[PDB]
Amino acid sequence: YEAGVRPYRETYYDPDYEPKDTDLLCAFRITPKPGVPMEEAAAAVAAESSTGTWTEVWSNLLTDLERYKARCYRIEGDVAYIAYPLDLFEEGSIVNIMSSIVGNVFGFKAVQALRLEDMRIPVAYLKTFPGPPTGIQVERDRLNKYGRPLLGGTIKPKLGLSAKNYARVVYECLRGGLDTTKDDENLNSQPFNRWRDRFLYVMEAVRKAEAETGERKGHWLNVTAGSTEEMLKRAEFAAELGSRYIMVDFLTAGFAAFASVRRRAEELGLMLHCHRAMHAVFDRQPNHGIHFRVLAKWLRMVGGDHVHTGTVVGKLEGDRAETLGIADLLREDYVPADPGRGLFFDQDWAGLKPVFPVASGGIHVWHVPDLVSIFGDDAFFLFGGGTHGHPRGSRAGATANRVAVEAVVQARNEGRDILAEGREILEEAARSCPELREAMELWGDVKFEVEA
Amino acid sequence: YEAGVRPYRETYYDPDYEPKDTDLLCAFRITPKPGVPMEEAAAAVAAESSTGTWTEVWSNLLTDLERYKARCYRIEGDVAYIAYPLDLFEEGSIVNIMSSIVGNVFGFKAVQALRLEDMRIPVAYLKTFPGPPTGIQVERDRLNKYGRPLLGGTIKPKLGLSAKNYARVVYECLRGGLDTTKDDENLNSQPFNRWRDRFLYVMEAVRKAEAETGERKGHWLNVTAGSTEEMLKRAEFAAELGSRYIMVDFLTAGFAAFASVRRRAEELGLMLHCHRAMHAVFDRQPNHGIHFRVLAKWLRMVGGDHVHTGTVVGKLEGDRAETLGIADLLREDYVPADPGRGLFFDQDWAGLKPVFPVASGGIHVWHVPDLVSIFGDDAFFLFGGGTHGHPRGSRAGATANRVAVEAVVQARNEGRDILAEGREILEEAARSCPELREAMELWGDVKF
Amino acid sequence: YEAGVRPYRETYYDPDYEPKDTDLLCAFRITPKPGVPMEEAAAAVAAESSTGTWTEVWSNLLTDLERYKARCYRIEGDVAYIAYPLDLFEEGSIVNIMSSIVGNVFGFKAVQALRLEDMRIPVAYLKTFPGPPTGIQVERDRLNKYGRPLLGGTIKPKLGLSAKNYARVVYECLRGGLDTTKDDENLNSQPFNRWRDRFLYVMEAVRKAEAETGERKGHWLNVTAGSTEEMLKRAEFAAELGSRYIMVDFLTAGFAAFASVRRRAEELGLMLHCHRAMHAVFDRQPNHGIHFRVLAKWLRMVGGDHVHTGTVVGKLEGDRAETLGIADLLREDYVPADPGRGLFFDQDWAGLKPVFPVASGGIHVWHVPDLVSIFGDDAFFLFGGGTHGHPRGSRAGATANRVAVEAVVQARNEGRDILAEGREILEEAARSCPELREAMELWGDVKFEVEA
Amino acid sequence: LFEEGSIVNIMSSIVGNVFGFKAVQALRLEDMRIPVAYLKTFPGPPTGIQVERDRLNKYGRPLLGGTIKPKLGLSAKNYARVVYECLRGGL
Amino acid sequence: MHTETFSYLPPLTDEEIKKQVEYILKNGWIPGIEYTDEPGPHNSYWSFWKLPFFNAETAEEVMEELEACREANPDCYIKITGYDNIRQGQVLSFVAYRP
Amino acid sequence: MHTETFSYLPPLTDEEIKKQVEYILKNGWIPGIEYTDEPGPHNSYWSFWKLPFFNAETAEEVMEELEACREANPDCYIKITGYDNIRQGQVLSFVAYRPHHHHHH
Amino acid sequence: MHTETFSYLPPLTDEEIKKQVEYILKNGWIPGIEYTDEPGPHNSYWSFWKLPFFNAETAEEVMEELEACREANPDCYIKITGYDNIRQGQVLSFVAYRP
Amino acid sequence: MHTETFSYLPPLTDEEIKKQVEYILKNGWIPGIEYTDEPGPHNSYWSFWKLPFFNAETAEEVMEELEACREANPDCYIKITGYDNIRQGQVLSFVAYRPHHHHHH
Ligand SMILES: O=C(O)[C@@](O)(COP(=O)(O)O)[C@H](O)[C@H](O)COP(=O)(O)O
Ligand SMILES: O=C(O)[C@@](O)(COP(=O)(O)O)[C@H](O)[C@H](O)COP(=O)(O)O
Ligand SMILES: O=C(O)[C@@](O)(COP(=O)(O)O)[C@H](O)[C@H](O)COP(=O)(O)O
Ligand SMILES: [Mg+2]
Ligand SMILES: [Mg+2]
Ligand SMILES: [Mg+2]
Repeated sequence: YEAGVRPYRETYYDPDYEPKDTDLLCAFRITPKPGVPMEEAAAAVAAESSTGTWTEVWSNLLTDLERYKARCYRIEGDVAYIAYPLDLFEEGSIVNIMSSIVGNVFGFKAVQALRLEDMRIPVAYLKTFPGPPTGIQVERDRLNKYGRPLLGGTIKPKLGLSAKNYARVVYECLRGGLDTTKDDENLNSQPFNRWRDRFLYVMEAVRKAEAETGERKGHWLNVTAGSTEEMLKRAEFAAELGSRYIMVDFLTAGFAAFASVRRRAEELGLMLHCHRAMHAVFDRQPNHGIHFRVLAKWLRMVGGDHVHTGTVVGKLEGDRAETLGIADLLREDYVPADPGRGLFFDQDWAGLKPVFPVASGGIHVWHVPDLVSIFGDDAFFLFGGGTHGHPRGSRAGATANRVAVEAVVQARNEGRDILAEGREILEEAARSCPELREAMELWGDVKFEVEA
Repeated sequence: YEAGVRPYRETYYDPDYEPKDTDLLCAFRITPKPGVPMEEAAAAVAAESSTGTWTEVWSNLLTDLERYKARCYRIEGDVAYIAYPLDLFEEGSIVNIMSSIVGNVFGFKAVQALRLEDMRIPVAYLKTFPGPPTGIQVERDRLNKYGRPLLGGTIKPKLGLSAKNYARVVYECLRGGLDTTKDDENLNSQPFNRWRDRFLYVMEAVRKAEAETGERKGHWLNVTAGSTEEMLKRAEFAAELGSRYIMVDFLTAGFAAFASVRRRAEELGLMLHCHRAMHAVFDRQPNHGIHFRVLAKWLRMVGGDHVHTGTVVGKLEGDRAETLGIADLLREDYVPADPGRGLFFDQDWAGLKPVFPVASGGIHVWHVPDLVSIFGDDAFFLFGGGTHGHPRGSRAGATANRVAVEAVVQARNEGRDILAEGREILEEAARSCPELREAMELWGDVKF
Repeated sequence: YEAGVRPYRETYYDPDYEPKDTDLLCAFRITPKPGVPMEEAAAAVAAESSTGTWTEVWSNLLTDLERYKARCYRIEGDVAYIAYPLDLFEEGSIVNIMSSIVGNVFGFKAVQALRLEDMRIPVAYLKTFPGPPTGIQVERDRLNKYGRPLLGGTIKPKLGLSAKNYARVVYECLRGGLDTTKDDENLNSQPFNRWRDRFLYVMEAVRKAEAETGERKGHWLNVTAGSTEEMLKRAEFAAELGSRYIMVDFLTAGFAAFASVRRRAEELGLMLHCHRAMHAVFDRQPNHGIHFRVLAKWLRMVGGDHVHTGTVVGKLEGDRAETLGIADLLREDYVPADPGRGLFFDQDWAGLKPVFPVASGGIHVWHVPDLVSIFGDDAFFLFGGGTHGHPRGSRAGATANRVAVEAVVQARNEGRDILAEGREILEEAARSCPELREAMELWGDVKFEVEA
Repeated sequence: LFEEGSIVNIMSSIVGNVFGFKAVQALRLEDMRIPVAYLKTFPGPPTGIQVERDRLNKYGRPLLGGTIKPKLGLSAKNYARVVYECLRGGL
Repeated sequence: MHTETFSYLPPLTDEEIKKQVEYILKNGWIPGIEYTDEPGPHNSYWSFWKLPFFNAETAEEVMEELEACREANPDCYIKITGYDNIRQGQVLSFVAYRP
Repeated sequence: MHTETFSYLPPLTDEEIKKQVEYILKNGWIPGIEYTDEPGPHNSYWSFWKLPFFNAETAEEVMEELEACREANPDCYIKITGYDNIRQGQVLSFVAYRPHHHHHH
Repeated sequence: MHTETFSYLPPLTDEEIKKQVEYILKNGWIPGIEYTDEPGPHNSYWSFWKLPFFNAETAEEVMEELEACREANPDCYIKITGYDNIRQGQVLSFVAYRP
Repeated sequence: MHTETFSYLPPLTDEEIKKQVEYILKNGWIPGIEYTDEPGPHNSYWSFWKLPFFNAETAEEVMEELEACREANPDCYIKITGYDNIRQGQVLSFVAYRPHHHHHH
């Protein structure tokens, strides 16, 4: 055989290649090292994420690289399109997808920056994944809640609260009108608040608030822990206590343990709220990393019942157009491409259940019209600070947010323009709800910059 | 030894053999290839379902084939009677019975068509089986229902309803007077309706109808799944929820997994409804396959608490005479031979519990006189479309079907001829029951 | 709503419908009851295998029958084509397929005979199944056997042999040149031969024959039993003894227990031989039933490593054209349609492993040229009677069959026409193999009628 | 009348109370005909003569054995010494 | 509250009840009478009024017991039963009197 | 006793209820009416007031049924449902009438 | 090394061997010959010399096969077997020739 | 000691071996040569005689390597392999040379 180094593009750049319906397709925004032609940079990514290395090897001739190699089949602007054959991937394993597509290729000297914008998951591979165990429609049925966004909120302070105090705040929130409450992503089991103590007291609060209000309630008990066995143990205790929900930080825990917990959740009849803690480490910058829409596809494939999607108008960054695309990728059965939203491929979901978007972070009553306009009914709106920061405490704060959502929904259904009349609708509702007026006055000057 | 091919007849045809009370006897309907005599075709079936093959083997002399071989001992017309020594079969395994008796002999070039019409299961082999986990008598005692056929009905549309909407239909049916409702045979766990959601919602409906009516209720929750482990998981959850029933498609799931579920049902205190989905693939045509009465025997041996038997008068095909014989096979302690019903052998049931026949498929109120006449009290009558198809919905339809049954039972018990007066009995009952009148008017011109 | 009976064809016959790539498609040969129009017969099959019943129900309006109903979209001759939406089926469950497609529709008064000829399994549903755990190429690697059909044989008498005698026959067969031997489908655990006794003694024979010949051997130990738990127990003991194989009667045991055993087989590192006992109950007659090619697709989906396919020339019925189609459906990655072979649809296997065809039943040395010509290398040829019926016993019989296969292979590779020269090739080889001459003389006048 | 596979049930009926009645001052069960249909509910020996001879590879003679003596009082190691001597000598 | 067999028909007259008793006797089954003030799905063991009438020869004998049980327990539900010792189970059970 | 969607707003007038029914119909969804004296988290199945109104064409037809139900069950909570058979999910459910005792505690 | 039955007696003469074969035939059992170069507790499948002599009529026929096997395998242990297909087991097995 | 494919036929002549090598090449498969003194069921990896002959064009080139291997390892079993990189499976493997002691037991 012919030993020696060859340019990657000789084997792994093929602009004549026609992607197959079974191919997994990636859109990489590539910044080559100065002096490296784009075609060689793209071929290096294709080679070193599929079958190739830096020099020719005799063992290449023991297999059919025409069948197994990835190929950059199109370069447009700074975006390289790369097709990966079906047989390269382990069925049902997001971990394996990551190990190929983002394993080593982001650290090559020849490619100074690399960002995965999108990924076309082919149906043949998609259906080796189960998707969410519950889904939007079944979850609404389990809750008996129809025709409005659902209300939640993170208990605050993030850390430092005892289990008993933690449950008191939960009780006040839920009995005041929130449908749900949740552990902070970083609240797991700690000296000031051990998880068994929290789980027990919180579920007493959930049951009491449910009986007193007459509406079904939940609390997203965080099972996130240092090992998979510990997370599974905390999920079992949540189910023994009759909780409708558990919560998992699917990126900090990681996808292998995430898949374990999603399997156990369905076995136990639990709905699985997924927090995206750590995602901004990967997806903040537009020149290097992985955009959240890719993480969101992987999330729905494994089968989270909800995932946070951003608020656009809140304290954390989130572009309106990109967020609308993410919501579609999470909720719809088929999503056409639209690079204006960063969707470089269409995505078919072939019957996998839809995921509830969850909008959280720095939002209060004044944001409700925009949030309803962005997400429609099928979303959770979470008010943590926006509940407990009410001048009269968590119960009054919960009532204020619940009334705000219902008022905006009512007005929309009547035919009013909730964007042009958003503020007027809230002011009308405040005439009958002092808690809402107090929230509106407290936070009337609190805004964050927005990006379309 | 003497190598070479011999006719099967020389070893496996013995017209002087007297069957033993321990032998398993088969009645095979043989259609030989042209030019193959009936004695050779029968011997080929006996040989290739017991000990023989196509050529003589030296290893035959290592055992006593006189002890182990099956023998065709009598041929009447195109029916060959074959006797199988007891030692040939694995205790308690229908799977093994089929592996010998219907394993390969249905595909031989020498036999153009073959049908197993009946089987004499010896008492000695029956005692290796547990039979139904509940049985008719214990089931009536658990339900506290005596003196009438029991009412049921498949939820419709077969598929496409969510778990929550599905149980709404169940609630309306049960509170309207049906004793039970059931998942369709093809409703297992699917994207539009997952089994955990369905089991939970259905049992809320069941409990609610039981409290409102004061009569014990049940729903036949289908645990049929792709693996035995998933079937057992679903049974466990039905028991956790307090369900009196589960359901299994015993032919499509298969006899090995059926046996697993039947054992677990008894451990969990669950009654077991059995659906015969797929039976018509091979029990319908008179020239080839396995007759349903054989399937019904295997069903009672493994242990189902009910099995569908047909309606005769409904949308699915069924022979009245055969159905009456099958009903006895499922319910009686001893069933004598009867050529006029296709019962080729006397069948002793060795104390095994009896099985409820279930009549289902395209039936409505006008069929009730006939159905009561055919089955008597020990049967379930199922109205799916005949309930939900009522002009005013499922609650009204259930009431009509419960009233019709009770009215016909009363008339029978008073000494009336329910066939000759069936119309008058129903019309009389309809004077006090508007639901029944509306059902009679809707389906008065619907016959099969 | 409008109660009352309507003809099935109003809702379930739609010749304008365009099948989707995710639809499961069936080809039914239909014999209506005289006086029932074909269109109504076909609509009845579509209705009563998907969503419909015999009268309109109010609850139909609680769902979208346009999404869920099956539809007969084409009637050609006596064949009705029916499309079934993806969402109707439980992922990974052959049992569920059977429950819909063949559950009740074969027993309707309006349809006097019905035969399922073929079924198009869509990729979206196919890939919810794992396929074979081993596959042809891995199995050849595990055996270290390349370039020829593989040799096996059923131990005879079918029943009546003690465990020790059973193992003696196995020893003689394997040390004489057979690659494998097998339990008869109806040998499970019986008074004359209990399974633990057989498993132990047989594996002693397998190990001894392997050591003495120097070639790797197997015996297909039958785990078929009355319950799933018992079958799993016998598979565990087979693996503890170091057997490379187990055997299961997948139709008599049934598909739910079959799936259980295939899962455990892979976990234990066992290859899974599948016997099709009972298939002729379903597939013999051309007017009513299920053709074996449908059963063969389901077999490969669950994941049998081999399945019997027929011999064409042997004692059991099997048409040459239909058998060639079955072999393609079992071994190839994509199989185009060909109604001349009974393939009414194409079938894509999207990477599922291939299954070894197994040709068995009434065959002897004279059949080897035809068998090689029909199947090529990737098949097992089984000689039961054709081994133990040798005038000198099982060892001599095994040698005769092994030499016959190798001789025919050698001649083929050299460029000779093994059909026109089949008999001459065997006669040449017999000059150097007395065992082969004795087999040829014994069975020279034993033939069965053949159908193209 | 009998529970399948249970000798315990047989004894509970056949020899349960009837040996202690005032009306019958002595009673001996001489024999019992076990019907085939009840025998089939039992598994019988786990090995059996034929399979045992095949496991031992011993054919054509009675097999030799012997109880270690003294019945009680021997330590484990001494016990195994006697065993060793017996077996190496032809038992 | 419904009471199982015949509870979806108009309440039975004494003459309709006696015809059911005649049906029980005609088939050689044993008539009986049970009563309770706690009917419902939880109660499987209603109070026996005497023992099952193994010696009953005529339906009038049973109606006399029914009327006597009626008079002694006007606050209770009263059911007629028929029993078969061959299948060893009740073959008919229906409420004849409601309080 | 709160009753889910809109129960944190002032009780709806007939005009406000009709606008919500119009919203259901404008979108091609199926309006329904249910009632119960046992509202609460453990009751998933209120009593149907007739079947869902598959053939309803105007909001006034629905309001007439609401009045009928309200007059027949003055002691019951009564809710309007809106069903979307495409998603097979309720798309709007709210209580339109509460019994007198609700408001006089 | 001992070789089981008769191994604790002096090595058998041809006449004593033939008497054992006669015993096998007189009882209707099947005589056979097996041989190996690896005797010991590990070996339960000695090589068959031809098949079990199902058609053997006299002891002399069996002794002729024994001598032939002895001549063809002088370095092997050779045993006489007797087989009963009724009990389906070997009823006698002893070493007739030791290398 | 049998050696799998063709080991139940008479030992192959050089002409018979060459025809099998031609069969490998005609089909576009890769011929190889391996050798060992430890043949048997426990040895999956014989010693490579060079790498597989990816660039072999004629059967005679392969036979020359066979002669070279045979002369260098007269005490070893030597087998011809045929590899199909499309299926990534061996498509024909057979022993072409056995040491002297094999045939003189
Ligand atoms: O920790 C927090 O900040 C929150 O609890 C918000 O608390 P407040 O409601 O008091 O702001 C949420 O976890 C973030 O919104 C997550 O961000 P994202 O939803 O973007 O993943
Ligand atoms: O799927 C069906 O058709 C049914 O639900 C009947 O529905 P309807 O009550 O609406 O007719 C039953 O499964 C069939 O009766 C089974 O046939 P069999 O009882 O002959 O096995
Ligand atoms: O039981 C038998 O007849 C066999 O053992 C053949 O024995 P012989 O080799 O002695 O004929 C096989 O199971 C059949 O070939 C199966 O038929 P198919 O392969 O068609 O399923
Ligand atoms: Mg947080
Ligand atoms: Mg059904
Ligand atoms: Mg067989």
